[PDB]
Amino acid sequence: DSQARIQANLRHIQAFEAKPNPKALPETAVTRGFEKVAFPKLVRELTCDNAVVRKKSLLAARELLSSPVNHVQCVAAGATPAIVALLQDQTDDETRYYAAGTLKLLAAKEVGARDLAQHSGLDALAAALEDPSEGVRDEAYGALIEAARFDSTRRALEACGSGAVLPRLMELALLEAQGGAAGRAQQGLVLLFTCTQARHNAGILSQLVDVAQAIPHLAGLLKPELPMPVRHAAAELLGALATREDAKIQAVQVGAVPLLLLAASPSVPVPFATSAVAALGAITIRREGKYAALESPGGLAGLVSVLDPCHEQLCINAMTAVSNVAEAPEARAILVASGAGPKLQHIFETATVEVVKRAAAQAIRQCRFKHLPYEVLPG
Amino acid sequence: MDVEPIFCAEQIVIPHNLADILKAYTKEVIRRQPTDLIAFSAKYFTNLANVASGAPAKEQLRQVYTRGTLTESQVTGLCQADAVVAKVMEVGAFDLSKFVFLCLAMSCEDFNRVCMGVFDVFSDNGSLPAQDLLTLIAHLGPDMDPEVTPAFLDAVAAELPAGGGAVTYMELCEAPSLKPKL
Amino acid sequence: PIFCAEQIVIPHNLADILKAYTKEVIRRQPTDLIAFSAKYFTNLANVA
Amino acid sequence: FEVEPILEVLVGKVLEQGLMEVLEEEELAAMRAHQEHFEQIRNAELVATQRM
Amino acid sequence: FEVEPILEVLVGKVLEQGLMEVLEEEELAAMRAHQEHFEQIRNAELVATQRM
Amino acid sequence: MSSTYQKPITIPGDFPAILKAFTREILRAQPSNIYEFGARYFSGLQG
Amino acid sequence: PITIPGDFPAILKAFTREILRAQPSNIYEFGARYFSGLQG
Amino acid sequence: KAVIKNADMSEEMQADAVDCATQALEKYNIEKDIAAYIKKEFDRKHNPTWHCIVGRNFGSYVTHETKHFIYFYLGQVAILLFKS
Amino acid sequence: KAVIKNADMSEEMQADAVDCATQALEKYNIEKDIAAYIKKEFDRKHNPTWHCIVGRNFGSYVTHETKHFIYFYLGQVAILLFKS
Repeated sequence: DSQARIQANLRHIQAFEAKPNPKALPETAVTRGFEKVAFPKLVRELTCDNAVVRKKSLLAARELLSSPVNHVQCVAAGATPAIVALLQDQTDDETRYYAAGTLKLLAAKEVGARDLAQHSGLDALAAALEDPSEGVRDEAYGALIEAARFDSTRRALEACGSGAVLPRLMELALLEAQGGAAGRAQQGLVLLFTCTQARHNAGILSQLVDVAQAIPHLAGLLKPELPMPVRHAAAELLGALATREDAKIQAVQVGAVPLLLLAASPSVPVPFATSAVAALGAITIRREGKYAALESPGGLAGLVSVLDPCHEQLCINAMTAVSNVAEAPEARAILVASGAGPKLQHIFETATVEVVKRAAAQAIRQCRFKHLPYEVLPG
Repeated sequence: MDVEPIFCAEQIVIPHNLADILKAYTKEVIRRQPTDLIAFSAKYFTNLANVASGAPAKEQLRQVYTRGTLTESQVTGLCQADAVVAKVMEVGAFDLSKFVFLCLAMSCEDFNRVCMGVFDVFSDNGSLPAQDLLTLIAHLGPDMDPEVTPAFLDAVAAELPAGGGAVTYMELCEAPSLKPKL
Repeated sequence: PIFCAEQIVIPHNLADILKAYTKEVIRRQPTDLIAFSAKYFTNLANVA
Repeated sequence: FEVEPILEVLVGKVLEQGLMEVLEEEELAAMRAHQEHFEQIRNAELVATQRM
Repeated sequence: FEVEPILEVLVGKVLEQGLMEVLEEEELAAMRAHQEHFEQIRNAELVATQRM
Repeated sequence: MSSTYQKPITIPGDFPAILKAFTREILRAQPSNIYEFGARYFSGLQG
Repeated sequence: PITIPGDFPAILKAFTREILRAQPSNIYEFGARYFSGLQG
Repeated sequence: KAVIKNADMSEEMQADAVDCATQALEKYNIEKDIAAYIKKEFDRKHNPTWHCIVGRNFGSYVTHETKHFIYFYLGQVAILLFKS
Repeated sequence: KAVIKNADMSEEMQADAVDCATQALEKYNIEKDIAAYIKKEFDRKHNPTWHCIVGRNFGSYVTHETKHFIYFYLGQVAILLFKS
């Protein structure tokens, strides 16, 4: 092992070498100062004079906003105004892309969303949604969607200027009308749906339904030609809007009951089926909904085929739709003809989830009644 | 975030985007928690190289999970929606037909198109045996789609030709108890 | 000999209790928060 | 000065999670009580018809 | 010996950043899933109450 | 569901400061049992 | 229980050493070839 | 801010020590890099040999030549510097 | 026990340093005292100049006279011992 020994001794000589000097770093070099020094340094470096420094500091910030502690210290140090100001720069599109991504990372935690709202960041994202670039639009959609997880952000989106959700839906329709870009449309529609689930949604619904005339647009975007996630988002948005009675009336008036039934079959991906049958359960409250479900060529057969103990949300949606439809006089005879009786009996008998068991008992009692006195609920 | 020690010569230059690649690779390793990291990493990097060059392995993993040696199946899949499955079956030429049948079923629109694809893939020339088609249909069975229980299997076997004999597409479309399925 | 930030120990059973604690408050929404909180914590101690 | 961020993080978690849970529990309780009220009305009507 | 320091610092930095990002992403996605699960139950019971 | 089932409930308003102070004290003290420390702390805080 | 695999730091250490030694223009296929070769 | 627990040097040289410590804390992450930056920078100008220790938990016993020594806090780090 | 992270001395000198440190660790509960004890014993044992730093968190850059340097851990505590 002579060669190994000489290599070891030579390496030991090269170890204690008395290095000349730490030559000075270039101006375009970023680093993390020991411990807390980095967070104040970043908010300074985000506002330096040279562009490449600001971009690489944006990357460093995206690194620095992962852990909750670093997020808190970086947002308290005053990062958000710098990031939104960099976003509003229109000279270089790349910086807009990285800034939108950085804001998506920022808005994950509660404090990030609240400070983004306070510093008028939601308005900046709404403006950026129309950026002629392509990746930045996806990043902005993702950032808005991730910010909308909190009710406070939803309310701030409700009343920010005059129209914010309205031009969002307008842009979704515009981009689906020209071309076939489906990711942006689906992201916008799921963002709109997350807005409708705000606790006090009276303003959010009123705006959409009244001014935007969303129902005919969604009925046009429910056709089987469009990609399936687009149909999923449109069906879920209709199901959320249909809480209002005017929404029910207009939905049946434009149609859209056959199209939702077209999505009910035991050969379809679960999320689309769940959304379509939930929207149907909402619509069939109105009389016109029940007779439009009975009038469709393959409606009730599909609705009874959907019933299966697994795929639980789909099963309960189908159960509610059956309970709604079976209130009609003729519909009962069809449902008992299509074997809904034993199917619902099995679903009630073998299940243990309480909410679906209650839906099953209600559906069974709803399917076997012919007189106004109502028998006691099964079980 | 640049990483630059005080004493490091210019002879060693870090390529840009190395940090991001190792970022992603480490995240996937942490998520998956594999038992053999070396072959896992080989498979991962082959996957990403193929994907960037020009979605085999995501679909392969989904099909393997749906089904409920594997390296060879993954390699065959990554080197190839019915023509590709047929090519994979031909390169297999034979836990090797159940995977192909499940991958054809999951991509199918309905039961009729599923049966047409089964006839196309399980045997060429436009026709296959009658016990093989029955076994391929029973492969779905419970937990995949209802109305495929053993009773319907026996009924369809009775309505079909003999086991040795061949069953075409038209001879199966008009068979008893199979028209209700379509 | 604590000398670094990460040295501070966050107990496993802390946050859950705290959430339960705020639950009770946001159920009653009282005005004498200190008195009710003292009563509640003393109850939990004496029963545990 | 060093324990402040940990306090902020844990307190934010506790507040938002507890508030969300209490709102949702209350909302479901109200809806299910409404449904039970309607069912009680229906049962009383059944009893009246049986009495007649 | 000229590549030892860069190697060691980069390896550790990448591993730590990856673990922190994975934990944060898992928590956020899981919270989103809980919110979605509550949102669907709420809507179903709303439909039932409207029918009654 | 706009207002009929959704009853407005909001944080008592002066709870954040109390909770933050309690969290600071529980972190610094590091006791064996959290319940006992909380009981004694709030009892002393009241009077 | 989300931990780093017990053997991963050394493997990533070696991979970093080799990729910094070779200086490739395609890290993905480099990893493919490296890991395939080490596997055998 | 600089809380100079124990210094044996002149005012200007102390101020330059604090400035170099600030630059080292701003530019480098790990401890030995900061120590080497301080030591090499004070080798470059002041006098040819220097010794530095940056940390959070330590107290040395040295033999410094008079007119050159500092032991002071910057941020949350203790920096000990002396020629010998 | 004792692990020598870095050494630049003869085996006998390193063994003597480890022995000095472990002997110090059974008398002094304050760390400056360990530094003082080690510095005195290598002061009288060898050529009079020496330097010692002890702690649980520190990073250094010391110019040390050739053939004389060590950096090793006892228990949980690191010791850096060198000569100018």
